Amino acid sequence: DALIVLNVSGTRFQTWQDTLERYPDTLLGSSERDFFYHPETQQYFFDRDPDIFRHILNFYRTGKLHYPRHECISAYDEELAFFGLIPEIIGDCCYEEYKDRRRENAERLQDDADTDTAGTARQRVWRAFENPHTSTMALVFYYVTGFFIAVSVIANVVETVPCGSSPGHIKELRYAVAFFCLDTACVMIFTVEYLLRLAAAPSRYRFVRSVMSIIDVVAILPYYIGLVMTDNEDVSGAFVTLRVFRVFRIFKFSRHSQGLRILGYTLKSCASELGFLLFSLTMAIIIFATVMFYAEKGSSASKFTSIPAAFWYTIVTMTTLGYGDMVPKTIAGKIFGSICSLSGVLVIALPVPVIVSNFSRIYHQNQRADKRRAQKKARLARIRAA
Amino acid sequence: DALIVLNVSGTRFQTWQDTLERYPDTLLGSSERDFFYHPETQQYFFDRDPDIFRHILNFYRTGKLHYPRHECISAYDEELAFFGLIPEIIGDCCYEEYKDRRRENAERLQDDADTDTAGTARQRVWRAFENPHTSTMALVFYYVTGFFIAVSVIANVVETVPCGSSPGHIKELRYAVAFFCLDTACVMIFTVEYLLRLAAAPSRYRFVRSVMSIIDVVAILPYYIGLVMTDNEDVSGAFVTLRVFRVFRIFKFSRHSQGLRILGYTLKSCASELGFLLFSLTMAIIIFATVMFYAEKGSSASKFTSIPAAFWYTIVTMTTLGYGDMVPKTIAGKIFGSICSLSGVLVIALPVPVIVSNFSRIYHQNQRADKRRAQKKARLARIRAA
Amino acid sequence: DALIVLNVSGTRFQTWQDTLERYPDTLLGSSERDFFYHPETQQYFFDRDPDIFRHILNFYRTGKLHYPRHECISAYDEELAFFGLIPEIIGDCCYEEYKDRRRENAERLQDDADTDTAGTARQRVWRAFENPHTSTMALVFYYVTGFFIAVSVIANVVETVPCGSSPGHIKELRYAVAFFCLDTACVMIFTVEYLLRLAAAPSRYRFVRSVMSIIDVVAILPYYIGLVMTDNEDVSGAFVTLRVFRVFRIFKFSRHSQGLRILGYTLKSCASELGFLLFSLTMAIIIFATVMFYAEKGSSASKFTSIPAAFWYTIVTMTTLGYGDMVPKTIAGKIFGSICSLSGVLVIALPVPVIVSNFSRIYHQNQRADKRRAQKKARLARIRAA
Amino acid sequence: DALIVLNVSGTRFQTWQDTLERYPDTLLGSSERDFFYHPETQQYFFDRDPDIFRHILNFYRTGKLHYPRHECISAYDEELAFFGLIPEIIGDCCYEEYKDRRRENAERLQDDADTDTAGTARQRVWRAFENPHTSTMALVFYYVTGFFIAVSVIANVVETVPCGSSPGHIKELRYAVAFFCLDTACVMIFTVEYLLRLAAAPSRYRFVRSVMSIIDVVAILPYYIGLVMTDNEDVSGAFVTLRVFRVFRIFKFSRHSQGLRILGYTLKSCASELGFLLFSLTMAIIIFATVMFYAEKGSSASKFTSIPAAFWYTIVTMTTLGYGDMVPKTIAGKIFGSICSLSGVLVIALPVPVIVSNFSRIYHQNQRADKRRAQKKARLARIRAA
Ligand SMILES: [Zn+2]
Ligand SMILES: [Zn+2]
Ligand SMILES: [Zn+2]
Ligand SMILES: [Zn+2]
Repeated sequence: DALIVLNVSGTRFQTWQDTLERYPDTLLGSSERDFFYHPETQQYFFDRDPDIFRHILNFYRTGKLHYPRHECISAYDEELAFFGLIPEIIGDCCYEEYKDRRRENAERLQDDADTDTAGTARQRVWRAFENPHTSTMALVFYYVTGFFIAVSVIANVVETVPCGSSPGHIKELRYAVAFFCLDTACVMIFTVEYLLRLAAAPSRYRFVRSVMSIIDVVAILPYYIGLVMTDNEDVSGAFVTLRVFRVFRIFKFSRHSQGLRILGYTLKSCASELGFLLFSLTMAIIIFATVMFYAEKGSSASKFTSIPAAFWYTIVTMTTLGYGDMVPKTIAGKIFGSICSLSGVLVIALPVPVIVSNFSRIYHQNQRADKRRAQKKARLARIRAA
Repeated sequence: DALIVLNVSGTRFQTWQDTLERYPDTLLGSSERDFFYHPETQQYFFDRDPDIFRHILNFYRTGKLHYPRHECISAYDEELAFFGLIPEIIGDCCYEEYKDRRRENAERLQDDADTDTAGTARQRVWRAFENPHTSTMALVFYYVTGFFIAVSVIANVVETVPCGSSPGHIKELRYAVAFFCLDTACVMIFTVEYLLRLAAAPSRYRFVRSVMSIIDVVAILPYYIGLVMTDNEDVSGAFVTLRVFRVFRIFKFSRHSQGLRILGYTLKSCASELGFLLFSLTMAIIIFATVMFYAEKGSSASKFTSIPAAFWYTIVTMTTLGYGDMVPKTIAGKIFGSICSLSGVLVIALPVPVIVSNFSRIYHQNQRADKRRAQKKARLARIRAA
Repeated sequence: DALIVLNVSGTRFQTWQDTLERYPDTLLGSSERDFFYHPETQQYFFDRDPDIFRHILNFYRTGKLHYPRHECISAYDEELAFFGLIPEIIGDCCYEEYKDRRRENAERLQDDADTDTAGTARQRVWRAFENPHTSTMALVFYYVTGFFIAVSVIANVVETVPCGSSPGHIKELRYAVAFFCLDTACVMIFTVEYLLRLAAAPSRYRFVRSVMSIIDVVAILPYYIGLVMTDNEDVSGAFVTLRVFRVFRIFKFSRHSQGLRILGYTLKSCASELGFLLFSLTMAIIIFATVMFYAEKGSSASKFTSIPAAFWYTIVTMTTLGYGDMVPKTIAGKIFGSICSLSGVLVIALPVPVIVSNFSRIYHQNQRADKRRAQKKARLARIRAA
Repeated sequence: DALIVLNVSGTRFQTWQDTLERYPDTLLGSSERDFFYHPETQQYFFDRDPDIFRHILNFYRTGKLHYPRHECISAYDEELAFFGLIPEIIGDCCYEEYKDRRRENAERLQDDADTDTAGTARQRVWRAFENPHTSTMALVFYYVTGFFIAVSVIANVVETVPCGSSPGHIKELRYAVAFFCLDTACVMIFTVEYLLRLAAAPSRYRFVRSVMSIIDVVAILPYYIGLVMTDNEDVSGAFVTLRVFRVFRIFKFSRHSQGLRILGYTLKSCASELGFLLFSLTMAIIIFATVMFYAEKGSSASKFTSIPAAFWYTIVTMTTLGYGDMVPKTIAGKIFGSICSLSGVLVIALPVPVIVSNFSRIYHQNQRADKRRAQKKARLARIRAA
């Protein structure tokens, strides 16, 4: 029939009734439209902003609703909810960018959700060795356990040097019981700290099933297995394995290193990429080892005695090591080793970009989170000052 | 003469008649302008959005039409078509960004075109081994053929180890007919699966000409060539080639690996880059091999006996392998090897960025496509719930 | 006193006279403002767009003029010029982005300036061997000269292989005059082609001073120097240099390779980066060679006989070659070689990102230029069809 | 009760009194609102821009204030201050981007603060050797000291070559006092230049504590220590250390090289990243050396005599050097070396992206600063020409 004016605050909008009444489910398609009617002015006064109302009216005109890139999603979805609209009908070309903006905002939302849980006898000491700067004695425990881990690692390394603990002489007086005593002490502090952590843990199951607890137990257990086995003499064999397993104490530094935890998280995130790396690596290794073995099988004194023996050459060449203990001597072997070097470079460089990008993005998340916390504290102080 | 008002819904626009009538081909330059004339108000009421109409009026003023970056191209070209305008007259400085936006949208358009073709006796089994999760027995076939490929590869590798199938003794009782039996079995399942795929293929030509079919046939054929040739005795020579060709069975994993297909696609896309890599690599190799041969020709017992013999040194040095079996002994040879290492590093690193970028963009396309499918399903469910 | 309305087409603007008259140099601060005055409406009707006029009025209010990022610079500076404003007074925070947009547009401007010069007896043949697809016989010359370059390179490589041109026997009948004849032929075609290019060159100075002409002459001249020197017997010495210089014929492929020209351009652009690479490389080499020599000087039979002799070890280690012909034997030497490997990796990786970025940006310029040409042709055809 | 109109210049805005009076602290919530009241028009005329006033009114409606991305922050915070608002209440989703824009602008602010301090007997000569292009004799001093550094480095390198300064003969007449004289001269110019710099330095403490002064003193002092020690005979020992320390004179080129200073700054900025690199590197080295030693301990004549002896193999393998003087001979050793190569590649490549990004961003800062200075000079000249 005619056109009605439905002005937003300040800027006026006018449209035909039939277009406005196409969708009766929304606020503007129902009796709420008649509710906003004003006397002697016939203007539907909405106390909102006109920019989003432009898109709302555009959605009313066509069957398509868009999303302006240069706008705040909070205001956008506030105007959507206020006008009885849903975020699931905003086209498809604009829908993906809207989802990207929503996920970027939700990242901050769950960051604040993790922040606000900051906050009783026993668990107090659990709060001690959970943030090293909460107290002074907790920091003392932190530094003491770090020093003990370091001294244990250093002693384990030094135990094998000649004239330090292994004699190079024949009949002269150089072992040390002091190394055993130092190992006993280090294991004592390690197990005491682990037992205190287990006792102070609010949830025994969550603590025990955690990666750090299993790392601690696999670091401390070898000493106990060794003392148990000493009842069955000191025969070699598994003794070498027990000696090897003592290097796992260096993994306890992940409490003292944020970078170690970031690297663990970025290795967890790229599990598919590392799996593809391993699969393509072993596929290329098998192919090139087979080709190299069959090319170098019939030499004078070739070290390519089998495909498993060619695995060594293939892995040395693909990583661009080039020890030189196994080199091809035939034309075909040389050609295929030349191809193998470049192909291994390509295989290795395939997922390194993804690993780098994930590590960089996690690192940037860490700095963005700490910067957000600091700036939020500063803003709270500034707004409290006024 | 005067100015006429041609207001879009809400916001008014006014302009002189002569400017509006410069182009009679469009909607607003013809009798359609008089059609929209309203009585007692002399306002041309267009039920569109004002933002794009601003650019339309700007095009009417000058001979130049721009494109706003902060807008939806669907709305933009809808307003262009509605007002009798063409997308081929939107300047040149804004034209390229418009084309970029159009191609980004068209990417989603053909993605939906590939999605909507999801969807009868024989071809049903073809649908079995085309998406492994469609049925339960199809997944059984998938895992069975994967296991058989793996066991064939493992047997081919193990066949060459001493004391496994090759005797290291002289007169003691170690070959195995069991290896031949396992090869017969693996080829049996491989050819049965390939024959079933060929029979169930809707188009025999498209299936046979495909890369996967030719890979399967070149993997299975060597056994048949070998059995045919056994009628002509078991003389060596091509027997080594037949043994080598058996490693191609590992290429059948590209059905089981999305990463292998992505790598194949990104190698296809970068064909020019790989060609340039090969050309620059061989050019540098020829140059440096010539220089190194002429610098190291007159040593005591130099292994630089010819330029082809210096190809080996050049390719080892350019890839930073450094076996050490061929090292320069003269000052000129050392200088040119030092230059050769860095130059080869540069040559290799020239197209690796492009290969990395293409692989990353294809990978991102894969995740964006699967995310779009999942979010479209979720949006359909949500809109069905209301 | 009061406020005057100075409405742009459609949207109205009102401001006080004193603010509008602050700058009399501009169009709106002078009698042109009174020129636009309309009767019985007191509205200064400007037939422009309101968005840029908002920034113009903002500049009139304060002493600061901004630049909207979401706008076309062509429209922006058109409104600046139309209103008597200059682009040199648009603040400083917005000035840099304005300059970036202007340079991005000017890049297309000079691209079109290079395009529009596409376009007589002699110079016609110069147009033959300047774009290979202009004619059919020019393409024949292109392929013929490419084949001759390739055969010359292949002959130069093969001339040094034993039993091909160098006898490995003692008294049996294997030199070849055919190699000399092939060299004569290749030099004949090379010099004929170069002479034709020089004759057909519109500017002899520009052609001769060009890099391609000097490459061609240094490739062809060694044969003439050799024939001249043959009058002074065939004594060795410079004969090796003449043989070496024959490999420069492979540089003529830069006509046939766009990638070679792109690499040359990106090496020219990064001259400062390559200079810094060389400087830091030689600095690190000197430092580490001195340290390694003084650490390894007093070994049993060390090959570290001098700092120049340690240059070889340092350059081998810094590039991660590791030949193994020179390895440190002392603790200090091992520590400093371990540091040297990582430091050389860092030094090499310092400017590789810049070289990669420059090569990628030049490559992207090439594709963007060809895409722009193709899309401009398509747009011209489409606009001619209507 | 009713709605009041509070129009900004041109575009009108209307709102209810209760919403406008929610916050009395601001300009519009106090008697300043009544101050702007106009007679016979009841319009609050604000001579500002409407775009930011839209966000101001939106903040008045809700309890949330947003920030438009497509706007100048100078105008934004000018409108915030003019209307009695604070930048600390602009939400949180828009707050972070606002802070990013503020820091980007402040970067230019402190760049201009460092620029404007450009600007008396003694200190004049200090201005001589602080910017080499200020005068002509200062440039002469710059080139003279560069030449003397270069000749000192060259002499130090050449002093160790056989037959140059070290005799290879037995009884024939080849040392040189000329090398000592050249060293005396170089130290003379070095100490004269350093003394002049110290005398002309406005602040002796700031100059002495600087890195360049300590570099100069550690470069010049070894000669004086040597002349002092010559009174205690010429016994070896520390003589080698004094000879080694003479290579530090090459560090004086950082005055002559902007890239050296940029590299120093980017190493200072990435101190945490280099610390993490060192920590992860030594952790991996310890782990892999322990495993390799225990795997290769029981070979025939293995060089894996201890974990410290396996440090050499681990660091050679992790950097992909591969000298080949120590190679594993057992299956376990080969497997763990194969893992070690890839793991070392990962460890090395972890912080190289961050180092590259920091160096690139510092380099881009340098070019952006010099470009800004040049364009500011050009703009000043252009505005002076009008
Ligand atoms: Zn859209
Ligand atoms: Zn434009
Ligand atoms: Zn600005
Ligand atoms: Zn917001």
